[PDB]
This record gives sequence, C-alpha cells and structure tokens, in this order.
Amino acid sequence: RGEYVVAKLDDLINWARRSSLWPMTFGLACCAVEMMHMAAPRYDMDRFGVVFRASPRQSDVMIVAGTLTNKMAPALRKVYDQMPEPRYVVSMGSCANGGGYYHYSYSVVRGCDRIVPVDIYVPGCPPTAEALLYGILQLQKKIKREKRLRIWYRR
Amino acid sequence: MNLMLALLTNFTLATLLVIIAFWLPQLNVYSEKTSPYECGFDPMGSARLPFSMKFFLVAITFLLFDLEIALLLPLPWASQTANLNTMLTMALFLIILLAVSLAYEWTQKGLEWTE
Amino acid sequence: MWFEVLPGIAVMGVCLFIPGMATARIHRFSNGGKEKRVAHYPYQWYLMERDRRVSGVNRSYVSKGLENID
Amino acid sequence: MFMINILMLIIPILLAVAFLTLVERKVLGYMQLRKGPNVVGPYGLLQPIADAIKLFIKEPLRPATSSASMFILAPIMALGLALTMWIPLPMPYPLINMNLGVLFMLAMSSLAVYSILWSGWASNSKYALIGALRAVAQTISYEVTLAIILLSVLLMSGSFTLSTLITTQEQMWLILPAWPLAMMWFISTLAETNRAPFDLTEGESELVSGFNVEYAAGPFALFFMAEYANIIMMNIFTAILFLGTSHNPHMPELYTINFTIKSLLLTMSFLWIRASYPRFRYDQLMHLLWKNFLPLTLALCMWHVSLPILTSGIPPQT
Amino acid sequence: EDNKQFFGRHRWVIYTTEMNGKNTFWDVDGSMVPPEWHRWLHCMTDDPPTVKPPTARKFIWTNHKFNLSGTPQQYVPYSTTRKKIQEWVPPSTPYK
Amino acid sequence: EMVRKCDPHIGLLHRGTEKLIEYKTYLQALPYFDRLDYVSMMCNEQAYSLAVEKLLNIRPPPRAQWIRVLFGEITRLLNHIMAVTTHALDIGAMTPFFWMFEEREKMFEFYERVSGARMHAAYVRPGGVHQDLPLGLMDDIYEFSKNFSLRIDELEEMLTNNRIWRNRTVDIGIVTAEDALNYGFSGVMLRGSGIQWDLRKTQPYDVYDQVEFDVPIGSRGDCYDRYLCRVEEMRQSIRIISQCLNKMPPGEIKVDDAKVSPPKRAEMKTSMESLIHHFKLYTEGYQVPPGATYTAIEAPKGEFGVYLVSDGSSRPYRCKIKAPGFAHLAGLDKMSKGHMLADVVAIIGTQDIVFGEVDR
Amino acid sequence: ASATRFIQWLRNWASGRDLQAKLQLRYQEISKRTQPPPKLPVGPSHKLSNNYYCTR
Amino acid sequence: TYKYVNLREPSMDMKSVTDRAAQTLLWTELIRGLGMTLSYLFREPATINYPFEKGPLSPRFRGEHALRRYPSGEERCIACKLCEAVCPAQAITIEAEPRADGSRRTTRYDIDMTKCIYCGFCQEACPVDAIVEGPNFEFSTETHEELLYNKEKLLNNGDKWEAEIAANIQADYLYR
Ligand SMILES: COC1=C(OC)C(=O)C(C/C=C(\C)CC/C=C(/C)CC/C=C(/C)CC/C=C(/C)CC/C=C(/C)CC/C=C(/C)CC/C=C(/C)CC/C=C(/C)CC/C=C(\C)CCC=C(C)C)=C(C)C1=O
Ligand SMILES: CCCCCCCCCCCCCCCCCC(=O)OC[C@H](COP(=O)(O)OCCN)OC(=O)CCCCCCCCCCCCCCCCC
Ligand code: SF4
Ligand code: SF4
Ligand code: SF4
Repeated sequence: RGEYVVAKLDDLINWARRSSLWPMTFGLACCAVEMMHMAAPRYDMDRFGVVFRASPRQSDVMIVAGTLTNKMAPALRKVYDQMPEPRYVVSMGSCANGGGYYHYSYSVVRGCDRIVPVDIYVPGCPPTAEALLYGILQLQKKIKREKRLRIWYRR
Repeated sequence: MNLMLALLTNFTLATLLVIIAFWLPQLNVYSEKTSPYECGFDPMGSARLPFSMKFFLVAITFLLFDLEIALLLPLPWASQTANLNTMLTMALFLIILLAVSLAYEWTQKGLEWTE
Repeated sequence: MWFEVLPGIAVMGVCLFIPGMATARIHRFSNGGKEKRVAHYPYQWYLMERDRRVSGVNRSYVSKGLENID
Repeated sequence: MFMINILMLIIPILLAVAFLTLVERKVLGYMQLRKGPNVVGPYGLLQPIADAIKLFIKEPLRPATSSASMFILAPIMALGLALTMWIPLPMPYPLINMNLGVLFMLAMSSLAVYSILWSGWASNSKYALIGALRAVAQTISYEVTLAIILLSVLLMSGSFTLSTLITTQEQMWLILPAWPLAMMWFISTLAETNRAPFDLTEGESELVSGFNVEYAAGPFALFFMAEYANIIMMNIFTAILFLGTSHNPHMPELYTINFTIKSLLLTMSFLWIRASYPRFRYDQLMHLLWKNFLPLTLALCMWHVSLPILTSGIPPQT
Repeated sequence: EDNKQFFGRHRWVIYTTEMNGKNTFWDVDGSMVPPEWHRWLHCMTDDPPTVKPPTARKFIWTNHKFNLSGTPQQYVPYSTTRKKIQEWVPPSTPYK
Repeated sequence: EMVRKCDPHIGLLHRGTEKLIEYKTYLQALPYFDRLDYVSMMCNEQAYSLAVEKLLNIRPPPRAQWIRVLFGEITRLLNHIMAVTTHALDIGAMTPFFWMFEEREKMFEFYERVSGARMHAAYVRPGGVHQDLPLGLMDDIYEFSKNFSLRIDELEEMLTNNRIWRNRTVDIGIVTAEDALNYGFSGVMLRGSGIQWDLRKTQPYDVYDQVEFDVPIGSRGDCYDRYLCRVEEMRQSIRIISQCLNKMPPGEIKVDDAKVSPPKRAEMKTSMESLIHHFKLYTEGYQVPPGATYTAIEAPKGEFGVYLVSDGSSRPYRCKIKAPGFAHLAGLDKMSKGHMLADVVAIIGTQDIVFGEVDR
Repeated sequence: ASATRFIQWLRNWASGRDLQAKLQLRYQEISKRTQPPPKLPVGPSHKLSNNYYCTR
Repeated sequence: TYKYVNLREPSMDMKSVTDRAAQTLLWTELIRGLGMTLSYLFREPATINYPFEKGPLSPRFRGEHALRRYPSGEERCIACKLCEAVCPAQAITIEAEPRADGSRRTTRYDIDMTKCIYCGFCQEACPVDAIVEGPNFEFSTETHEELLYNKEKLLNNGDKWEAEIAANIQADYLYR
C-alpha cells in the first residue's frame, strides 16, 4: 500500500532530522551562558546529536538565547533567513519570549516571535541548562510527529 | 583502462551525489535566503575587491623552490650511476645553492610579511 | 566509560580491512589463485605477453610446465 | 571483477569516513570529560547514518552572488579527488599498481587544493575569500618541505613505488633510521589536511566556517567527506612510509589487519592532537616550515644522499 | 539508586511504557515524574516517598499529568474577570 | 589580513537598564545588576549594595560581610574560568573549556543552594544578604576548594608552557602603563602592564582588609602576562576562600534595622511593627537620603562602580553604571595596531568583555 | 572511583599527578541532602530595653 | 603584597641550554600536553543520563509559580497585592472584589511568564505563603500564549505540586 510506505519514509526523515539537530552558534545575553552549560560535560548536548555550527547555512535550529534589541533585530532575521529549510527556532528565556525584565524599554523587541516564527518557548531567566535540554527534547518530539509525506500523499 | 575507469567512477559517484542533493530536497528560494553572508549585516562592498597579499615575496620564492623538487626528485635514480663522485658532488652543490637562496632571503628580511 | 568508544573503532576498523582483503582475494580469483603479475618495466610486460601466447587460451596466468614440451 | 574491486574500495572508504566522525566525537568527548554520541543507536552507532540522511534531504542553496559552475564544481572535485588518492595504496596489493605512486599522490594532493580555492572564490563571500587565500598560504608553507621529506625517505627505499616501501621495511621500520624525518612528515600531514593545530582554511573561531561558509546540505557533506577521507589516507601513507608491515604472500590478510591497526592509531593521534593544542596563526605556520623544517629537511636531504654512498647501502633501482 | 556512583548519577528513574493512555515506550519525558518522587529524584531530600510519604490533602491531584503543550488538553489563556460596562438594552415594544 | 582600523559598534545589547532603574525601587532595581556582567553576578550586586548602604548610612553585619567576600571570590573563579577558557576556545584550544565548566557547574550549585537560582541569585542586597547559608554548605565549599588547585594545574599544563599558546599571546596587544591609565583601563588591564593597583587593597570594602592575598603583576603588558595574572588570581581566590571558611563568624545576616531590611517571616506574622515594615518595604521601599555617590569594587573584570543619585524618595533618580569593559573595548583600536585578524580575536578575549555591562 | 588499578596507574602517569587523591567527581563525602533544622540567631537590636530607634 | 608572574631569568649553564634545546627539538612540552588529555580519556565522564537522571537541586529552587491553599482548601491569597507591587518586571496583574461570602479574594491573578524574571520577590513579599515558586522547571510550550498564566492555571499548578511544595517550605522556612 502507498499509505504504509509514505508513513515509513516519513518516520525515516523525521528520525534523521531530530537525531542530527545542528544549532547555530548564536547567543545574545546571559541566557547563552546557560546554553554553554548544556554543552558542558554534565549535560553534553553533543551526545543527543546536537552539535553547534557557526555558519547559518549549516544550521538546522536557531536558539534565540538572550535579549533581542531593535538594533540586533535585522541581524537576527537575516541569519534566520539564511538558514536552509527545514529550520526550527527555539526561544530561550524571558527576554527572547516576551521581553522579560526589559519589556517596557525603548530599545527592546517584545518577543523574538515578532521577528521570526518560534517552535518551542523555554521559560526561565535563565532557564537552567536542564530546562533548555527539555526544550530541545520537546522539539525533537515535535519533529517526530510531522506528517510531511503523508500530507503530500493525499493532496 | 583501469586507471581511467577508476577516475570515471570516483567523479561519477561525486557527481551523482551532488545531483541528488539538488533534486531530492524541498526548496523554498527567496531573495534574502541567497544573499551573501556577513554575520547578519549587509556586506560593505564587493567580495571581488582587491585583497592585498602580504606574503607576495614568499609566494614568488615558492615558484623558484618548487622547481628544485623537480631537479631533486631524480636523486634516487641518480645514485645508481657509476659516476658517484661526480653525482654526489653535484647533488650536494645543487642542494647547497638551494640553501644559500634561503639564507639570503631570510637574512634580507624577505620572509617577513609586509606590514 | 572509555571502552564505549571501542564499538565505533571496531566498525571503522572493519571498513578499513575490507578494501585490502577484497583486492587480495579478487586478484587471486582473476589470476588462477596467484598474485596478479606485477609489470613495472618492459621486460616484465614482454614476459607477460609471451605467457598469453604460450597458454593457448589468451590468458597470461595460465602456466605451462614441462608437460607442454616434447 | 575490476569494477567490483573499485566499489569494494570507495564504498568501504565512505563507511569508514562516516564512522570516523563518530569516533572523533566520542574521543573528543572523553578527553573533555563527557561521552559524545550515545543516544542515536547503541553507543551512537547510528549517528553517522542520521547525519548523512539529514544533510542530503536538506535544502541546498546557491548564493545570489555565486559563480554557479565553479560553485558546484568545487565539491565534486573535492570528493572525486579524495577517493582517487586511495587507488595506488598497497593494502598490501594496490588497486592500481603505479611505478611512480609517490609522485601520483603528490600531484593529486596539489590538484585537490583548488577544490578549496574555487569553492571559496566562487561563493563570492568575504569569509569564503579569506578562507581561500589561507589555503594558498598553507600550500606555500608545506609543499616544498613535504616533497623533500618524501625524497629523503625514498633514498633508503630506492623507488617511487609504494609497494616497494613494504620490501624496504622487511627487517625494520623506517621510523628508526628516519625518526627526525618522521616527526616533520607527521606535522606536514597535519598542515596538508587542514587539521588542527593547522585548521586555518576553515578556522571556525576566526572565519565562522572559512572557505565553505556558504555551503549547505549535500554540497557541504562532500567537502566534509573529502576532508575525513584525506586524513585516513594521509595516515595510511604514513604507516606505509614509516611503520612498514610484514607481507606474507600466503596470508595477505595478516598484513591488512596489522596495517589497519597502525592506520587507526595514527588517525586517533590526529583526534588526540585536535583536543590538546591551540591554533597557529597562518603566518606563524609559514615561518614554522620555512625557518625550521626547511633548513632541517635540506640538511637531512644531503645527509640521506651521502649516507647510502658512504656506507655502501644504496638500495636497488628495481 | 546506587550510592557507589558519583553524585548526580546515583539516582535514576526508568519511565513507564504507558501513562495516562499515552504510549511512552519510546517517548519518555521529564515531566512524567510525579511530584512526590520529583523531590527525591532531584536530590532535594534524602528520604524517598516510600519511607516518608507526602502529607495528604483532599485537593491534591490524585492523577499526575505530564506536560500537555501541543495537545488538545493544552492550556488556553483567558480573562477570568466579568464584563465591566453594561450596555443599555432598548425596549422591545414600539413607542408608537 | 592586517588590521588597519577597529570600529566596535555596540548597542546590540543596549536595553535601557539605566532608564528602567529610574522607575524601580532600590530593591526592585537589584536584579538588574545580576544581568550586567552576567558572569560576575554576585560581584555586581555587591557594588550596588555598597552604594545604597553608603547613602543609607547603614552597615551590613559582620557575618554578611564575610559571606559577601566568600561569594565574591567564588564569583571571581566563575568569571576567570569563563574568561580564560573562552579566550582559549577562540584561540583554538577547546578542551580546557569542558574541564573547567564542570567546575563552574559545581559552583552554580553553591549559588543555587543559597538563593535558588543558578546564576541570577539576587542574594546580596543593601543591608547584608537575603538568607543564611543552609547547613552543610560550607562543608561542600571546602570539598570543592580542596581540589580546585589541581584543576588549575591541568589548565596550566595545557597552556602556560605550550609554545603554540605563547606564540598566540606573547607580545600581542601590548599596552604601556601610561596609555592604560589615560584610556581608563582597570583591573588586569593595568596590572598586566606592571601597575600596582587593586581596590581590594587600596580601597578595601566589606572585610577584604582582614584577608591575606597577593596581587599578580605583569611585566610585558601583553596577552600572555594578562593570562598569567588571571590564572594566578584564581589561585589567590582559593587562598581567600580558605580564610573565609575559617573566619566565618556567627550572627545575623542582614542589618537589624527593619526600616531597611525586611523582618523575619516569623516576626512579620506576630508583631504589628514588623508587619507594617514588611508591608512598606515591599510596596514603597525604603527612602534613601538625598545625595550622590560613586562606589566601585574590584570586580572580576576590573573596576565596576555605580554613580548612584538619590533625591530622597524610594526610587533612584539616576543610576550610571561604570562597566570596566566599556573603557577596555574603547581601547581595542589602539591595542590592535600592527596586528592581524587572528590577533584581534586574541585581544578581545584578553580584555574579558561581556556586553551586558558594556551596553547596559 | 571504579577504575581498575591498571587504569589508575595509566592515568596518574600520563598526567604526572595522583588523581585519585583529588577526584573531580563527587562521592559520599558531600553533605546529606536532608539536614537538621536550623535555629538562627538574632541581631544586636533584639532587646526589650535600652533599644530606642533614635539612638541607632 | 604582590608577586611577579613572568619575571624570571633562565639559567645559562650548558646543561640548562641543552635541556631547552631538547625541548625545542623534541617537543617535550607538547608531548606533556598530550599526556594530560590522555589521562582524561581514562577518567569517568561527568555526564548524567537525562531525562533518566536529574541534576541536583535544593529546596530554595525558584521554578514554576503556583498558588497554594490552606489545609481546608481555602485559597491563601487574600488579594493584598504585595506581589504585584514588588514584582520587578510587572509580570503580575491582580483584580479583587468581595466574594459571595464577603471574603477578600481575587478575580484575576495573572502572571505573564514571559515578563517574569523568576526572582522570587513575590514569595518573599507574600504574608500568607500563597504565591510560591515551585520546583518544576520542565514546562516549555509550543506557543507563546500558553505562558500567560491566569488564576485557574496557577491554582492547578498549586494543586498539582502541593505535596512537593509543602515539603520544600518545611525544609527552608526557618531560614526565612
Ligand atoms: C560569556 O560571554 C559570552 C560569550 O563568550 C564566550 C559568547 O560567546 C556569547 C555568544 C554565544 C554563543 C554564540 C553560543 C556559545 C555556546 C557554546 C556551546 C560554545 C561553548 C564551547 C564549546 C567548546 C561548544 C562546542 C564547540 C566545540 C569546539 C566542541 C568540539 C566538539 C564537537 C562535536 C564540534 C565538532 C567536532 C567534530 C569532530 C565534527 C562533528 C561535526 C559534524 C557536522 C557531524 C559529522 C559531519 C557530517 C558532514 C556527517 C557525517 C557523514 C557523512 C557526511 C556521509 C558519509 C556516509 C555516506 C554513506 C555518504 C555570549 C552571549 C556571551 O555572553
Ligand atoms: C656529555 C653528553 C654526551 C652525549 C651527548 C650526545 C648528544 C650531543 C648533542 C647535544 C650537545 C651535547 C654535547 C656538547 C658537549 C656537552 C658537554 C659540555 O659541553 O661540557 C660541559 C661543560 C659544563 O658547562 P658549564 O661550564 O657549566 O657552562 C658552559 C660554559 N661554556 O660545558 C663547557 O663549558 C664546555 C664548553 C661548552 C660550549 C661548547 C659548545 C656546545 C654547543 C655546540 C652545539 C652542540 C650541539 C651540536 C650537535 C647538534 C645536533 C644535536
Ligand atoms: S531571560 Fe534572563 S538570563 Fe536570559 S538574557 Fe534575559 S535577563 Fe538574561
Ligand atoms: S519571580 Fe520575580 S519577576 Fe517573577 S512574578 Fe515573582 S516577583 Fe515578578
Ligand atoms: S499572592 Fe500573596 S502577596 Fe500576592 S496578592 Fe495574594 S496574598 Fe498578596
């Protein structure tokens, strides 16, 4: 049957994408320190297949770790745009979620979701290294439930 | 025949992998996605502008020394001759002059990159 | 622990072993169970092209001993 | 049966490269007090398979400012030439038995540089350009030293045939008579493979990603595959040059096992080194090989021309 | 538990393969640990719930629910205050 | 690749902290200071607390002053681990980052066990600290400190005598002692050029005059001498931590003046005066007498101070923050003269820049 | 702490230190996660007499 | 007191010059760097097996917010608004009115979890231990709106984590 085959192919590409997530080397503020500790030996994000790469053209995930200011917002959109698809965005911390401590500032963007689409919101100020890792494993489950090929098969 | 078939297979496999890369995935091309990368901000000028080479003198010297390997590589065969006294003399003379060239450029600050 | 790195080296080692083993066994199969004749110089190539003619089957790896002289 | 021989070479090479990426991440992990890939498959054995699929089903983009024909020619050239440097390697029998195999590998290693220069230039990006011109400086640095280091060793072997290096080291490894040359050779393979502490063409912390900053998806994978196939090859070359293995014509597999172990250990040393040292400045790499290795290599080249003559130990021509 | 393991690796949970009707053989989640065991697993205390159970309250959830984001059971914010200004309703009978 | 001009553009992390502080009470403004130099959180809090206490004309109790010094020097380990290893990470040496960030993780638990937050404790406040150390913490700090010296030795084995590391750092970014003073440098940026200055010894605060430690001094003024100074300062911080673990006195941990520090919750639920002061100290805050102060501390990255202005109300009128990295980064153009691109990567790391404080 | 005697010798030799004496992984030498309750002291101003606020 | 870090004069006797010559030519101090990373390869890694193992925390940990009840089920919060006044981020919005039984209670208790800085000032200022920061930290969401907690969401959090919340307050209230 054709539905069975596309279901298995969907499970294969979904598996490959969630097992080889490559975050862009992109951090803005204090929240990036907690992102470093997720790469530190205790949590070792690399063991899940999550490897940082600096070039936006070799990244699959953007983690907006810190405050997004009006000056930096055009830069963020540019690097997000230069990510080949499929691309997912993870918003880390109060600043990147909705402005946080600086919601009412003349120079702060009230949430990175005004600039880019966001797939997972990680709360905290900063989220602990173990709370960011929960969001990454929650993103992987989200990718595991994608139905790209099944939706194509019945178009 | 074998060497040519080995080369065709290596570059055919390389080509087929590239073809799959461009035709298998789902593409969503738009202007901002394909703009040049300069860390997030638009590049200030063209990447085709002149790029000063501070080791230009050492690069010219590489052309002259890279020709010494052509003259030195026949030495394993040269050692098979019956004129060993002459062969060993000219082998050492040729290498020594290659060394004097290095000494001259080194002492005259030729290997130092320009400011 | 560190010995959990070994499984990745064993797989890598098996992959590096195959090219050498396959060439060694494929040469035996293509030359009648002998090493492939090495001909770096014309004299060796001259003897290999003489082996073809002597074999009578257009193969240089088919040897003919004293049974072929009388 | 020759086409089967070719496939029995490139396909295992691509599998060894795939799992060398796993082995490097786990070896770097444990030298950094962590584990590395252990989730995707048992002990991370499926991590390379997940990465290959991910990269080849991802969107590749041609930059708007790129030169398309050269931009796409470069990755093809890189992988096509990284697989071509294995055909003369005796393991113990070469796929292609060349009388000048050492020269052939030199020529191919100089042609593979242009997969960097054309990749970086065609991308029409400033970081790709800075990366490309660092490959020009790097090649200017090691090329002269590398060729004369090979020549010194070949004066004890007597030929440019790779299979002859097996006969030369039948009684003893060449590491003993040529340990000074083995040290410089090892460093020159690090520079020639763009490996840390000489990873300057990419230079992640300086050029983001260097010559391949604009490459994505499959085209990037080809550069990565070429990079890792070269380090294995340059260590197989080193094992043959300085750590010769005994060849029993009735047990050609024993050679392969022993020869494979040494190549793995030399390859592990590349990963061991990448975890231990900082990065040279690329002008400091030029001075390392022109002011230290070249004076020594020239002296050792004279020494190895004279030593066989004055001891009556000139090797046979054939 | 294994007190010979170094601190951090000396306590662990092997998650159930089914919880609240969800198949969790492969899809385990950190939020599946009930609160009483959440304190022991994170080393906020030395005593497990089996040796020192939590105080019983009739309003405490008897059934623990994991993170429900992305499902129909997710939480949807809304204002919990009533309307503030009451609009005038015209008479339903013509004046004429 | 030769650098002809450096033009740092900052403000990509400018959030208006100084303007936002003017709308907060002195207590509400404290968590802003953990987020300026977000690697030296409890040192930023102390500088703010010393300024408000100076304007309040009150004095934190002796036990609070020892906790603040103790966690002031644990914080210096956090900052110097971040500074040295990232500086080495940008230069190509990545292994030390992982070794020492397993030591930062353990020092984050000390933060988490006194405040509840791994980084932004908000623990040090005007009047003392917020809560007493939980039982058994000092034993855990002793165990961590007993081994940390070996961790630094492993760090030095990889870097100090390495010739590749010395090539990247010796004679790179030389700054003269005269230029450093005029450009506004402070901390290791002065001490690396041979200037004998350290506010912990010349203008002591809290109980720094009751501890013994040596100030490292450079000789060349380059990136290698500033690396040695930072590694040697980590050793001296362990030396101070030993003295703070043994001289820790008993007593209360916040000033016993309930118009400045809130009362204990047990007293807040039993006493009328304590409930009134708890109510006012958390709605209006404490009024600070009018006046302006400039108060500075030897923060891990240099001289960190605040020019705090009060108008007599509970909200600050002006709060100017002196980030040491603001002056250092301003000098990146002078220190980069005659160097290549890869050297500017080394100069940035030697200045120990965090843009939470530079941009504020 | 579970390393065999041989591996302990190898790692001590390769670094030049006695690593076992100072292990960077924590073990049962840490404090108990459950502690007895405290009884914290009071400040100098907790007095019933001679404690008027205008004098402090 | 100060000390010099890099003020040393090397020895010039022939044995010391030869020792430095051997270091330059034989890479002794680089081989020593290799030996330090080899030692780490044979140590046990510090990685924990998350989510099957969790990093240690303490009773003071400041996680997700929750509204507590008295043991009888009555809400502790009496709409004093001290948390709203002290919240540095203004993440708390409160409305209140006399309840049907005349009790001072809230009709709106919202926390914008994207404005909040998880500082704990609210639980410090609460005179009835009503608003607390719980021990939960694994509550990431797939949409922004799910992080705008209202009173119903906060009471559900309190009823969910009360067993753990009460034990943590029991372990730390004498330090408060
Ligand atoms: C404190 O102040 C501050 C800073 O200061 C430090 C800051 O910076 C920032 C800014 C912050 C950031 C930009 C983010 C910082 C976060 C970090 C985690 C950095 C901290 C330090 C690290 C050391 C983290 C990781 C970096 C390194 C160098 C670790 C080394 C380990 C690795 C695994 C990296 C890569 C290594 C290897 C060996 C290669 C793995 C790579 C791959 C791409 C996978 C394999 C590749 C493939 C192509 C697939 C394989 C198979 C193929 C190709 C197919 C073959 C088979 C076939 C069949 C074809 C802020 C805000 C700040 O406030
Ligand atoms: C004893 C070990 C033998 C085995 C070693 C084999 C390796 C040889 C390569 C290393 C060089 C060592 C050999 C050189 C002689 C060493 C012994 C020696 O010099 O005598 C000891 C004597 C004591 O030294 P001292 O008085 O304290 O101070 C020096 C004052 N001139 O010093 C003196 O005062 C005598 C005068 C010293 C100056 C002589 C010139 C020495 C430098 C020339 C280069 C030597 C290296 C040349 C070879 C390079 C290749 C390795
Ligand atoms: S959310 Fe908190 S930790 Fe993250 S950048 Fe904002 S203030 Fe810093
Ligand atoms: S934790 Fe702090 S920021 Fe968050 S709601 Fe409470 S007082 Fe406001
Ligand atoms: S939660 Fe506490 S502080 Fe906030 S309004 Fe209710 S009773 Fe007052």
